[PDB]
Amino acid sequence: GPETLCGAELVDALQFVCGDRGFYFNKPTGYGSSSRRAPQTGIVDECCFRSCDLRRLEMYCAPLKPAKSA
Repeated sequence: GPETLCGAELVDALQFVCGDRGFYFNKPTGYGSSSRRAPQTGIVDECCFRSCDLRRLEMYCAPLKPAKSA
């Protein structure tokens, strides 16, 4: 929700969600082929205003064997 996870904080969030286990960023991107048009919400914005976290983000951290609609 409305709390700015920016720079270090967004890395920290993404790292605990996937990072240390796995990763593939959605910068403001969509996986495989979709452009900087915030398709999969858009990491930068979803983090640095919307709190990218454990139940808000994993869908664009690494959706692997752990894959979730949050």
